[PDB]
Amino acid sequence: FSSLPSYAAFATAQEAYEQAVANGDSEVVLKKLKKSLNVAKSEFDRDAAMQRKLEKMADQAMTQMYKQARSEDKRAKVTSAMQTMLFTMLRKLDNDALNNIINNARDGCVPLNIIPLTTAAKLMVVIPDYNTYKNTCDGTTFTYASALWEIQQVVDADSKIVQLSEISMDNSPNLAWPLIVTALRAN
Amino acid sequence: FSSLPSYAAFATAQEAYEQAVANGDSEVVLKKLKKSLNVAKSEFDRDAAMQRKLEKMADQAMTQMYKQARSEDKRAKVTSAMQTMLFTMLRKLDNDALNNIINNARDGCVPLNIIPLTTAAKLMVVIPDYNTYKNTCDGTTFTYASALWEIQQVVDADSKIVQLSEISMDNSPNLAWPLIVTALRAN
Amino acid sequence: AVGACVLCNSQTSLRCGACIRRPFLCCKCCYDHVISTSHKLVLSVNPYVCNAPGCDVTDVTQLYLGGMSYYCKSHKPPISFPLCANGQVFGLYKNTCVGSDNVTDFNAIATCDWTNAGDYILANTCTERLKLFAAETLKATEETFKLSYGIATVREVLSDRELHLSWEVGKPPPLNRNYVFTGYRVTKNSKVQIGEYTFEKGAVVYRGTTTYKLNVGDYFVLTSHTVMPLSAPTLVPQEHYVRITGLYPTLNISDEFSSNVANYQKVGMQKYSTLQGPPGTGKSHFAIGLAL
Amino acid sequence: LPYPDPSRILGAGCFVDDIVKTDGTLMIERFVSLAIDAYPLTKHPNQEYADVFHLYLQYIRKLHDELTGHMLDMYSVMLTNDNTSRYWEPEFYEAMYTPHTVL
Amino acid sequence: SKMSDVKCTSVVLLSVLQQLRVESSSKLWAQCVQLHNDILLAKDTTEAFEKMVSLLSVLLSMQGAVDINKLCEEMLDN
RNA sequence: UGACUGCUCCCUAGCAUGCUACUACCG
RNA sequence: GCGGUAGUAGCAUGCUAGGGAGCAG
Ligand SMILES: [Zn+2]
Ligand SMILES: [Zn+2]
Ligand SMILES: [Zn+2]
Repeated sequence: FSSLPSYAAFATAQEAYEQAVANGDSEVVLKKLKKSLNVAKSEFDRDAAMQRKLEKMADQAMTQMYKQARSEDKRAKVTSAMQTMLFTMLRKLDNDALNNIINNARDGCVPLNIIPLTTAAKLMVVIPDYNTYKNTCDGTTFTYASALWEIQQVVDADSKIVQLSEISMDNSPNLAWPLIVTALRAN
Repeated sequence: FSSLPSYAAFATAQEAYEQAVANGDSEVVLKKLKKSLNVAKSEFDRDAAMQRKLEKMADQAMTQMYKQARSEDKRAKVTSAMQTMLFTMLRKLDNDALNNIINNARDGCVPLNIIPLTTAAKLMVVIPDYNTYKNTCDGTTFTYASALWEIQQVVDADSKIVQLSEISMDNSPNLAWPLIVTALRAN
Repeated sequence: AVGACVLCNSQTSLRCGACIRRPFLCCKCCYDHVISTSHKLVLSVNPYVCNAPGCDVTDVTQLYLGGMSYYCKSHKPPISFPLCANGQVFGLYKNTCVGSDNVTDFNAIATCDWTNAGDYILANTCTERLKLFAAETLKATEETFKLSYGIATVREVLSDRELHLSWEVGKPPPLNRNYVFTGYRVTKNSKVQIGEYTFEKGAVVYRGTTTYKLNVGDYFVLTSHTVMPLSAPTLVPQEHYVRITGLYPTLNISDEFSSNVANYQKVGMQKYSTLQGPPGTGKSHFAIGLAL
Repeated sequence: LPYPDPSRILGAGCFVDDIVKTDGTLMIERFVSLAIDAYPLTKHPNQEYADVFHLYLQYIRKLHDELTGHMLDMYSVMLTNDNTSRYWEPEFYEAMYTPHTVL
Repeated sequence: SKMSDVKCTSVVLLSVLQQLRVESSSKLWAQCVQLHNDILLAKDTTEAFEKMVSLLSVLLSMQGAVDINKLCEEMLDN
């Protein structure tokens, strides 16, 4: 309140009225002793009820503008994370076996369900039981999707390496059974 | 209440306006005094309501604090507590099978698998000492989990097939006593 | 987080923020430790900080607790009470507080380098638990200063017994390898087993304690754990036991020692004992004696 | 009036998700929102159903005596029971099934 | 009564067994989940006290993990 | 790891209205 | 004697936001 431009009048009117109490004041000067700090006090309160509103308004943009900054800084951290993805899932397209089906296409459009089926290098087979295993993945090589795949690893549900000799007809009760066979393309 | 700095105004003015009717005076003096009582009374019924709100407010922040500190000691001690809960609850059930496999597995006779409920139901426990064997099983009969099993094979530490006739507080000090007894359920 | 102010034996929940171990101080230690010593930071179940976008006034100085959080002066949502007022700091246990008459404990030990003679001599006239805390603060200051040192590395593999090592440039480097350097290695981005190496001689001659396989770029730096709080005194009051009851003495007695039965009976009727023994003063063969 | 299955309201106070209701004093609002659902069981002709509501009003009071008695023996704090007694009285919940909506 | 005290001790028995990382063997966690889901659906206190022996024996066959002696001399069954 | 909707209880901050006393100028 | 005007404190209502929790499909 030490810089409000209505402190001078209030201060002076207080001094004139209050400080001059000991001195004999007649009933005519008493009006000046009374109706001089009055009105001035009203105006000061008016000069303080507007300052309090300007302060709050001000401290509602120095908070709503930190939030406009925060979000743009964030908008630049996700815009650079999707970019770092769509350029890492691209360096992975064996562009000899992929430009060989987009080319044999009538216009260059192909179904998406035949891209991993004809242009992939690895196969993952998930097998529930032993009966399913001998009709799908018997031996070290097997044919699927008009191709030939050679087994490379057989992990299990626990993710521990199984060998192709632990898989018997009677040792089967001793394996975590969802078995995951990883195979590579041949030729 | 008391002890508030603004309290020596609702005491002097309260005492004055008070005594003022016995001695008495003009209506002017009475009005003057009342317009000092109310002028320095609002100052009391304002500084003893703000406090009235701070005194209860304080006792809330210092209660959320008590909750954020008991709920972090209730979560950091989960392990130690649920094991105590379980054994306080296992004593109250007063079962017979449950109170056997617990006493047996405190002196040493723990199992090596799940206790099966079928009729073949092979079992494997580890008798640590001769007294535990003498109390539990006599002959070819074994009592465990309030059920009777028939011993089908006894095995010392490595693969030492003990015959039931040579384990008798005698030949007994000469072996590796953590045995692995195999049995099958009865009926 | 409800520890204990053992500067008063008071049970509290605060702790000095910018302090060595961040120990538990009551409402009467953490009141005067902050005003004189500049530790304008206290840590509670939640840190005493501003709670409004961007604020950087974090000093439990005149911070006011209102609206379920600690606001500040500069921007004023005051409508509340200050955190530090009436010879106390706000927090749990604000009523059950005792106080300390030795004000300048932190004022003397939390600012110095934990090496002055005066600190040590006034420490050796303290109680058992305050000195336990002083020893834990000595271990903690050693470990804190353990991460303000240099790091070794090898970027070029050379022939055996002739390598080169640079430590650092322009910083204040002697160390009696007392505890030797076992860092861990790096090849491209992950950690690789290296083992433990010993550097004594030192182009620069290298000795070998055990066979290893140097790789390119292997770093060496020491990581040390933090000493956990303990719950037991160091010394014990003197209290002679009732008798030697509860023991199993043996019929046979040694005869090459002429001071064996007397000391056996003494330890039988004595509780705790300390001596000043040079090497070879009973540590060699008397342990077997009391064993048999 | 609609009323639930008693085994659903009883079994919702016994089985939860930690720190939730493995300590009732840290959340007494869970049991005021479960006694609102159990209120119209007080009108049931079966007296084993009408007891599920009086069991929830007796536990909310237990969880309040503890809370205002656990912050008086470890921290010298004294809570005032003014405007807390409404949650173990069967008139705060009766007003949720009567017309002339409020709030 | 007695069927509600067994149905609450098998909820605390598969939480002790889930905090000991028995979830990392999916050949034994698949039996413990079947002995706990079956006790909760039981309708006799003679065929739920026998799946509580199989389920409890999983904890007593896990050696070091649970200190049985300390936990039984802790103001409990002696 | 934790979807889309709807209803509802409790606590805190802000805005306007509704009967009063206090101020002060004005009638 | 009364009315209007501008601040200040105090008690309830509705609405707009944030936070925690409960139920239903
Ligand atoms: Zn400090
Ligand atoms: Zn203290
Ligand atoms: Zn702020």
